[PDB]
Amino acid sequence: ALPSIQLPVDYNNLFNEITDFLVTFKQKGPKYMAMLQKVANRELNSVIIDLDDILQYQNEKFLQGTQADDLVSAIQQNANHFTELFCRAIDNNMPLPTKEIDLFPPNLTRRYFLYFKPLSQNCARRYRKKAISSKPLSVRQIKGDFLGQLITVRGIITRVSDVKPAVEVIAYTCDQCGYEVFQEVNSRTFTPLSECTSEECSQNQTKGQLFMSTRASKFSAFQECKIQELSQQVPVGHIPRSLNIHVNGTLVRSLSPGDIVDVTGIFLPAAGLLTETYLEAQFVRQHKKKFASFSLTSDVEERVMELITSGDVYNRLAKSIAPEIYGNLDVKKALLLLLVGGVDKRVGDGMKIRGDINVCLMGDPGVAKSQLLKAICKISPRGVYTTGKGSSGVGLTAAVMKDPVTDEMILEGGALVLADNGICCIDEFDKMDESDRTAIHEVMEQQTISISKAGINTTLNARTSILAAANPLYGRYNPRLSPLDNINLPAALLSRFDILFLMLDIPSRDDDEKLAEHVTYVHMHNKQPDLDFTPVEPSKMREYIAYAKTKRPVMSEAVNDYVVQAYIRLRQDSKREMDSKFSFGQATPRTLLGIIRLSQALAKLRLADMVDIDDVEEALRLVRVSKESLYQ
Amino acid sequence: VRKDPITKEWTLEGGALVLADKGVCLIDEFDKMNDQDRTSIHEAMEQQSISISKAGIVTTLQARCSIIAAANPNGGRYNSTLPLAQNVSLTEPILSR
Amino acid sequence: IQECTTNFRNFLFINNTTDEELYYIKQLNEMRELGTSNLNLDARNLLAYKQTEDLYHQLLNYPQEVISIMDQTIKDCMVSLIVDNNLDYDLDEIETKFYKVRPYNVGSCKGMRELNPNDIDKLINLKGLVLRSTPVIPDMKVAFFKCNVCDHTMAVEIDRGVIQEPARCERIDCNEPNSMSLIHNRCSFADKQVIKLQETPDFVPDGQTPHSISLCVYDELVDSCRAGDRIEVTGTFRSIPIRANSRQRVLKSLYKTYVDVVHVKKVSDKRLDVDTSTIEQEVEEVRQITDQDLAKIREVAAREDLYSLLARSIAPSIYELEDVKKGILLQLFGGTNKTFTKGGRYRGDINILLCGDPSTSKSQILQYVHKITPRGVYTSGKGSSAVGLTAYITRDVDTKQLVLESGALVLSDGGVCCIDEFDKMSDSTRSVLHEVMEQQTISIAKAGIITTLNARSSILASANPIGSRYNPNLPVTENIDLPPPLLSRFDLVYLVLDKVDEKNDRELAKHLTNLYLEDKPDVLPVEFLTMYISYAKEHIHPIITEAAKTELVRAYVGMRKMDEKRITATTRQLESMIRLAEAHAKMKLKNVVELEDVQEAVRLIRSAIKDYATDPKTGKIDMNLVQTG
Amino acid sequence: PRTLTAQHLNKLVSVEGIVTKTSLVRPKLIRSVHYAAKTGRFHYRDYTDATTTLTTRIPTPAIYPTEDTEGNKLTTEYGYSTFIDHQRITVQEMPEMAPAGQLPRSIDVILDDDLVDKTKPGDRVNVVGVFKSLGAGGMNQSNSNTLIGFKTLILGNTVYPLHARSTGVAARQMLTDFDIRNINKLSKKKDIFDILSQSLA
DNA sequence: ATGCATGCATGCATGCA
DNA sequence: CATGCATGCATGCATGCAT
Ligand SMILES: Nc1ncnc2c1ncn2[C@@H]1O[C@H](COP(=O)(O)OP(=O)(O)O)[C@@H](O)[C@H]1O
Ligand SMILES: Nc1ncnc2c1ncn2[C@@H]1O[C@H](COP(=O)(O)OP(=O)(O)O)[C@@H](O)[C@H]1O
Ligand SMILES: [Mg+2]
Ligand SMILES: [Mg+2]
Ligand SMILES: [Zn+2]
Ligand SMILES: [Zn+2]
Repeated sequence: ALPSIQLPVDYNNLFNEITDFLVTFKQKGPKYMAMLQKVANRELNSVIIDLDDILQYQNEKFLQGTQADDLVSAIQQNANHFTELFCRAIDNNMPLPTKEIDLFPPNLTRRYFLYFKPLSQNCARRYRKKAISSKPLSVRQIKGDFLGQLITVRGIITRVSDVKPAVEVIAYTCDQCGYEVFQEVNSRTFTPLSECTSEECSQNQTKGQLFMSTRASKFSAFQECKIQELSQQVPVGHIPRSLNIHVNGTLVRSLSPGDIVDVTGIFLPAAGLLTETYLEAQFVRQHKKKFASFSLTSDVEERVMELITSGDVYNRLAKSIAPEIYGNLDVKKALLLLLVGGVDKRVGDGMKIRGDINVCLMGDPGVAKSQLLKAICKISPRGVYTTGKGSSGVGLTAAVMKDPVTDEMILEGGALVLADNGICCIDEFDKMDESDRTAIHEVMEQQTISISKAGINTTLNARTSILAAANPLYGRYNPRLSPLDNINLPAALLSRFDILFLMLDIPSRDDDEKLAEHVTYVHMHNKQPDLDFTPVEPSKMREYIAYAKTKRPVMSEAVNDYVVQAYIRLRQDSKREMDSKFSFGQATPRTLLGIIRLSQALAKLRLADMVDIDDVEEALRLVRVSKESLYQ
Repeated sequence: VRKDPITKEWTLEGGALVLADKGVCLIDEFDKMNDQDRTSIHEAMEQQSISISKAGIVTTLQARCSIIAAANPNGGRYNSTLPLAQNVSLTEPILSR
Repeated sequence: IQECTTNFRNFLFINNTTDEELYYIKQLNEMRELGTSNLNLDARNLLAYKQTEDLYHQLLNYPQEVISIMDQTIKDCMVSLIVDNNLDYDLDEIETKFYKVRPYNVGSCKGMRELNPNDIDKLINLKGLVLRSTPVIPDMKVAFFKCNVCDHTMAVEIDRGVIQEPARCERIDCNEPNSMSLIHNRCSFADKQVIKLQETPDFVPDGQTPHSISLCVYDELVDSCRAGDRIEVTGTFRSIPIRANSRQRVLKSLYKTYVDVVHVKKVSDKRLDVDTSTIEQEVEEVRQITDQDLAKIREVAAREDLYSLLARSIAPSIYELEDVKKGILLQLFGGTNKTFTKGGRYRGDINILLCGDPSTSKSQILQYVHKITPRGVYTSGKGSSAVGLTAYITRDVDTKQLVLESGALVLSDGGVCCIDEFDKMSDSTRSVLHEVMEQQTISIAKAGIITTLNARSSILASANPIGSRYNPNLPVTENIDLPPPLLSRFDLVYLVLDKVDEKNDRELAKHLTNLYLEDKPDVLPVEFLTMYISYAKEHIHPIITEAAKTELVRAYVGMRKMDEKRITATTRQLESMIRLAEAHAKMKLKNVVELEDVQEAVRLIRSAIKDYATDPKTGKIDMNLVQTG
Repeated sequence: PRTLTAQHLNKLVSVEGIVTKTSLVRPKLIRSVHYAAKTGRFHYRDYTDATTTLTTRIPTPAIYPTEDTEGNKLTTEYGYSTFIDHQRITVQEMPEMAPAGQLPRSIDVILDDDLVDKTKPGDRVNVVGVFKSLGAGGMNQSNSNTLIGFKTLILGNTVYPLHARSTGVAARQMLTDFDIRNINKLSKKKDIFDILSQSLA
């Protein structure tokens, strides 16, 4: 019974190389000793191991000529066993708090969480060692052969739980004899201890009762998540699949629904021989950095300086949005101003005013409206794309649901809650039911939702910017009808937009040749024609817009006097046309607020603390050119 | 083809027209029927039989019964100025039997 | 323990009137004079005193022990005070009672969805609104056993939630094994209750939804919070393992969490006090005014621009709209409530409808009224249902049993319910209001429930005209999109018309633009206004005199002397006039309604629906006769 | 699936139908390894079940080892164990062949290892495998019932997707050297766009 | 001026947990 | 099996255009 087998591993030599690495490696003194010093001194609750460091250490030791072992390979194959080995070594080399403070299982004494960081690809190519832990895989490529290894999965998060306490080492106490018993837990359910097991109680005929002590137990933080496949990975004609993830320690709250991520972990198993699986998270990597995580590190300053000192930045950053689409310079400028936004305003009293810009594009067939909402949903770090048909109103706001992990009942949010602090690009705006658009009004104006159906009586938060696409009433434009009647949006909905462009397709033998040449060049060569313009890459553009969003310009009086005069001029000029029925509506204070917001955004893009008057001039020029196709 | 309240058992139950074979069917409020009732009565009065194709059961049943029906005219008052065919909702195919 | 009982003992616009006295000594004396047994303790008062600086932190980390230490210290101080002064009243009854301390104003929190496991068994504070409250649950503290062979009885005390069962009779004569039996009805019990709390968005990061908590209240704080109240609680953070089955004893690794309530605070500075007429048959319910605040109230009551100042102070960041502000102000006060014992019953609640062009600050006003009210829910028209406003039947997830819950219009009783998009709302979802706007009641007869429920609140509604914009080419009653019986209930109907005018255009443009010169910019502050309104609501009930009856009758017959081209006068305009006149009298703290209040009522009614600038024959607005003024 | 009777039990059969219900692929344990640090040695246990082999083998008492013979405690080595994939699918009679108005018949099929994911629901499939019987239809029990029988299923060893009209699977042919040569020869003619065009319908 | 056709809005049927 | 929410299908009503 229980025979024996021979393997090439050796859990003695590897532990020695572990200690050598952990107290002799340098990129200041030893690298990891300092991290342990911070842990002792109570400034760090997490220690992270970079496999690149281990690889470099063993490569250097090979250069020394002394024989060693392939530690990284051993970790990659069997990774759930090296966690405790590293914890043991870390518990035998810890220092004593240089600063001041104000048998038992070893885990009660530990206060730190060990995590492994996958092995990079560039280091692998540097030292010719093909890396298995840094190869992204789909949820459909993870099969039984991978159980027990350290791998990475690329996907999109769908559902996330709420952090909860999970007991790893229950503690008890005996009122009769005074001993302490410890029980380790590694399962979803457990049975507690009942009667004392000490020497004294054992000898005596009266055995005491034990009591759980909450304060002494080792409670950890537990969270669970679900990850799906990206549409670029699913095979032809199939449906995407899902996978589960566990998060324990100081990684909780590092995953939010809707985020495209690369997550590293250990693929571990859970009456039959069949078994459930899950990924124990060890390191997360976001594909698009959130704007509200920005810091002006030296590198990011060096990168933004080149853009600042390169002259034209407004045109450079507006020509770089969808560089395969010819023309539409003003449209791209207003869409670049969409990303930045104005400056929210609280008046200190119980009143607030939004600071985001809403934009609408109404035009004729085949003018590339959709392909610009698909590029704006990709530049933004938290973008969402939806089509008018495929929507329900509730599907945009919220509904009810129950959490499998815990027993709580939860409210699920729609696309407008996923896009919070982001752009919610709506295509086919005209074709969705008017009883479905009316839920967009409150989001557009108050940046909230109010649900008063059964079970739920509450409010949500949706700090979203809406980029809408629509078409005239009967397909193409009809010059005979009035501009207002040709479109099919009520006045109340129109007022809530700040920019409403009319992209009418009027043939002209001269300009169509340019479009034809651009498109056919885009097809013969897979890139855009111009050899003088070098568009800013999405990452460098996102980094600049993130730096710009930190400002909050104010206004002077020399600009206030201009703004008021322009508002009076526009609001007088508008009544004539509106009465004449050849118009677009009637100017309202929301027009003034939109002008102010556009000026603020143009000021921010310049990295300024004051709004110049050339910004209120650019804003007025944009709002004017918005309708300069109807006057062909 | 329904489910029995007590025995948890399926039951093939014909309507009143199949249950009144060799008898008489007395129908009240004959002018306020839905599509299903009109179709069933049409089949019964045409062929004196009722077909069914439901839940694996494909069969025909005998409905050799007489029909006595009561109804009210359009608008709640008979208008002698018009033919009877315009005072009632029933179409001609059912009113010719 | 000795250090604590000593430190707490010794611990127990600059001005010097009463700030130089022993604050807690007078409280201790009034408490022994009145028989009260609680001494609310402000934590920051502990942080102030030099000696009790560590104790603060200890209480923040070891609440359950420090609380008992404080309770024992307070009892000892009471005994020492009574004995030391040789006071006449007996010290025997005091020994037959118990005392407690209810600390509050503990270090602020950050949000219950950010607490980690290393915060268990610590003191915290939360703020939210109440949704449900279970009935009284008897919890056991003492068990009673009887001998079924000798009839001897025992009493056992509890320890951390377990009872010990005597294995043998304790009498010498009779010592039969396993002869004891528990007698349930002879035992002792305390009370318990569980309450759902929904946290307010004090802070919420990107993309998360609301979070509901469970709170436990014991002994004397039972049935003190209703459904809809906004409260701030201070209590302990706890964890518990949950049994996976009612038979099996295999515990679940994942632990539940809850909060033990030690203090609850209801009143808030930035809102009015709850109407006292709906809790007559029913913890600081209301704020208490000193004689110094009452002096300021009386002084303000005699100013020459009181009615203008009060209106202008509400929503100070809105421009003009003086008459809308006046109507909303009169809404808050309300009319006097009458109680009949031979007829029926009538109550004064003022419903207001706001119809006008887009971009006229209709949403901002409703948001202001929402934040300066004790109870009320701000629900738009799109996301509502007939049941979601009145009442539903549901099933809890920690019991699996049935229960009737409360809807939006019941959570707002004694307050104001705000409804946007009153026009983009269903015709059947809107009919449930018919009973709630004249009868102030909600009769339900559904499967297993047959009841009638009081829902005594007022309605503030905002609606757009058909076609969005208002065109004076149709009668007034056609621009609005409501049927007769629903539009008669509203006491005030406001028309908010836009009009292009360079003067007001410049003035409002300068107003709006003055807010962007700085990032953080005669108006009485909010707290004093709320205090004033609360006092007026609670204390003054004006009465109608014969001098006003003759004016009301004349004015109503006058409105009736004047088809379907406008809102024809019904019998509910007369009652609207009575209620508005009573509210106007209440604002000035008078106790008699006179002619000058009925006149204000009629003037405001006529000014609301732009009657001074309408043609009686065609019933259409003359845009030249409407001016902002 | 309609014509499969008790006459064919324990025989190699081929059945064609429509895939109606697939399952979620899961791993199955086939060898479990352990490490003992006190002795510094590795041990291993093996497991088996009814659906592993065709012949019948006396059941073994599957039990996961926790303690070594000497008493030394063991820890699992998840990375050195063995797991094999396992799926279960359901096949039904095609709508193109089932009689109209009658409820269809179904049969379960079990796949493992390299045949574990090759078809998707709603496809036309042909499975070659052994028709087997398992368990005891109350025979072992002293008194269980008199209205039950043995459970049956197919131990698949070949699966083929079939191409039909208005169906997900796409047709495909094997191209030989002759076919390629003929295609290349035919493509030289100048009227190719007309030859390939007049031959449509 | 009347009739027919098309589009929209109101209702019901399903499906659910 | 009743209650109440979200999807999807069906019908009847109103408006506009053409004869
Ligand atoms: N100005 C343009 N530059 C480049 N391509 C264009 C341009 N206008 C139209 N196209 C092409 O025509 C197609 C229009 O598709 P789409 O974006 O759906 O148009 P729309 O959404 O306006 O109906 C795109 O595939 C695009 O490549
Ligand atoms: N009289 C006014 N006083 C102050 N702000 C105003 C006024 N009129 C319009 N506004 C502006 O209008 C915006 C609010 O419009 P809103 O109330 O949402 O329109 P609606 O009333 O149609 O819902 C605010 O940003 C506010 O600054
Ligand atoms: Mg498009
Ligand atoms: Mg509004
Ligand atoms: Zn003991
Ligand atoms: Zn006894």
